[PDB]
Amino acid sequence: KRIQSVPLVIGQFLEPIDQNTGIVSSTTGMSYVVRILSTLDRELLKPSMSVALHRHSNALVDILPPEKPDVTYA
Amino acid sequence: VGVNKDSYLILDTLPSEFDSRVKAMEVDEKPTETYSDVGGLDKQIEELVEAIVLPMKRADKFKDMGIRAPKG
Amino acid sequence: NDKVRFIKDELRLLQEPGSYVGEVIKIVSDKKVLVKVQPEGKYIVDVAKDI
Amino acid sequence: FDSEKSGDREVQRTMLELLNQLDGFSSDDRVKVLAATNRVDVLDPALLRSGRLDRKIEFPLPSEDSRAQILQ
Amino acid sequence: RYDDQLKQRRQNIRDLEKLYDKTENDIKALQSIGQLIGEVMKELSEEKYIVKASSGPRYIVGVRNSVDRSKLKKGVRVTLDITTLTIMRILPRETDPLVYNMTSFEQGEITFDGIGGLTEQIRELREVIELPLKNPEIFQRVGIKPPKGVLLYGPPGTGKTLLAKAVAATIGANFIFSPASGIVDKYIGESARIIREMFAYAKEHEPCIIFMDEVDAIGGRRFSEGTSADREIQRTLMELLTQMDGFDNLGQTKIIMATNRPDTLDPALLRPGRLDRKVEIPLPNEAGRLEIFKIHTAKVKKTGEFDFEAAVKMSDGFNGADIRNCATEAGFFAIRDDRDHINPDDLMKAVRKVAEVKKL
Ligand SMILES: Nc1ncnc2c1ncn2[C@@H]1O[C@H](COP(=O)(O)OP(=O)(O)O)[C@@H](O)[C@H]1O
Repeated sequence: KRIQSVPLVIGQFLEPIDQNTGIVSSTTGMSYVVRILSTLDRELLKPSMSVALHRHSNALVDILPPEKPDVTYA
Repeated sequence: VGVNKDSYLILDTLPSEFDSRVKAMEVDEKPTETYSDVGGLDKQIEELVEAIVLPMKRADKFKDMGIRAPKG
Repeated sequence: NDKVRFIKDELRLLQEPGSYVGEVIKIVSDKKVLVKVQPEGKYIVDVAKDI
Repeated sequence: FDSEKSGDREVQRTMLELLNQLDGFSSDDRVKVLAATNRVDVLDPALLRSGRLDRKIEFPLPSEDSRAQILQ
Repeated sequence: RYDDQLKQRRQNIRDLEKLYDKTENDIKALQSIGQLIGEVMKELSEEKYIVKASSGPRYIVGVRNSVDRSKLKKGVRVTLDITTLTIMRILPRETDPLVYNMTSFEQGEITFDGIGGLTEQIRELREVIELPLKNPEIFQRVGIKPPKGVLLYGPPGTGKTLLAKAVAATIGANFIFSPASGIVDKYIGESARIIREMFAYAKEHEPCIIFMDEVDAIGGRRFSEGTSADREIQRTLMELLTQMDGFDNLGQTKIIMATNRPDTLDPALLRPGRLDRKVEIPLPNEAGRLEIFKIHTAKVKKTGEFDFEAAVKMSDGFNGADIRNCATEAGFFAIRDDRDHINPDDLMKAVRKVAEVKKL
């Protein structure tokens, strides 16, 4: 749970290859293979979601998720 | 200004050193073509030089009036 | 015991480095191939025991 | 040429410097710029705005009297 | 004798205490190595924020003890270290006085505006804009909602930048103005930060008027292809709209915009209720041009005459801003004849070239 703390680095999931390994094309520019950790969902990742990585390893850590009409029939 | 490589801090000013691909465009007087070598266009050259050498030399006729002068 | 093995194995190697991705152009004679890293240039390489 | 691409921006951004260079100095310091072209139905009127490049020359074709000078 | 040899020393020493403290100052700074600059997307907890550097990436970080977590919100500019990436200090007021500048004397309540050309406009904007600012507690109880914004369209070459500068200065309103060029010329992908600062600064100096020309530049692609490369040309419209909706339209901030091609405008917004009142504008007429030529030409040593009347009747098909040129179209002939007090002969043949200048 320690490394899951700061200072992380962002990325962008692309696709899996195994029960415990996926890939990323981060914002830094390049593409890296990387292993997800357990204690973590899987159901919520396959698209180009948003993610968070561990800097030096370039590992993976945890997930992160996120006009006004005013009228009425009277 | 100058600045360190690792701890970016101002260290020493320095001039504006121009590029070789600009100094090159400075020119000799290799041109040798007098206004007698050109035909017609007594006007256009007459109109031109009333924007160039007189402001280079005789701008007082402008500056005494101080009119909104031309640039190019 | 085999519980604490895993997490102590897993945590050992999230400290592990990254791993790049690339594509093959051809194969040099043996124990030698070439790759282009899909954003960037070429890198002849070696291979491992298994492949 | 509206875009966000590299090649479309770096071009025009030069022009954006040229303007600020024209409108940076005054008619006291004694530069005098000019220019040339084969076309006027193609270029941006911001250069033609009052102050930057105002005086113009409509170089015509030559009248028949001028034809006599040029050949001689 | 042996007193002066010492009296130069008390001067000597103090002339070093100055010297020392400097050379001891600088080393006190060199250890304080540099930092890195970013900007925020959103917020997650006092222990974890998000940032966006000035060299790409979108890091996640923490934060130091001292700085108030209150002031840290979206839009802010930020600074932090290089290794740990922990935010410490803030710098607001992204100054750019080449962009905008105030006119406090425009809060004079008796200011001069006497150039020519146009009267019913300056007469009506006084109606459009005065009352919602001075005592607007009536627009509510009567029932209506006043106009959040305005638009001033017309042909080019008309000198309206000075107009809106003027009439907000006689009324006694704090006027500020920034083109929509440098915000997208100097600032490619760091623009909309300036927008919101341009309002907050404008807020706490309430009341105040806005003016901003070349407004047709925000469009860019206008989502011409929906690619993620024109985010600047897209969002720069977004932050404009979200902010002007935030006024509540109470009567201590109003807005003006302008261009030549309203048919080229971006009615994705600014049409329906934001720039509600659209106002065209005219060109001069048989006497306005003497109302105009009485301005520029009056300010130079001519001979003194009234060929203006017989002149402008020869003039026709004539835009507005070509008149700073028309005088100086003649000034370039007075000096040729080596003169001081010009004659109308330069003016009678002044336009004779200028009419062909309109060709191209
Ligand atoms: N009604 C007017 N009175 C005085 N000068 C004018 C008038 N209309 C245009 N001008 C001249 O035109 C120039 C301003 O035009 P400009 O502000 O560029 O128009 P726009 O803002 O529509 O581009 C000034 O040099 C000014 O002297």
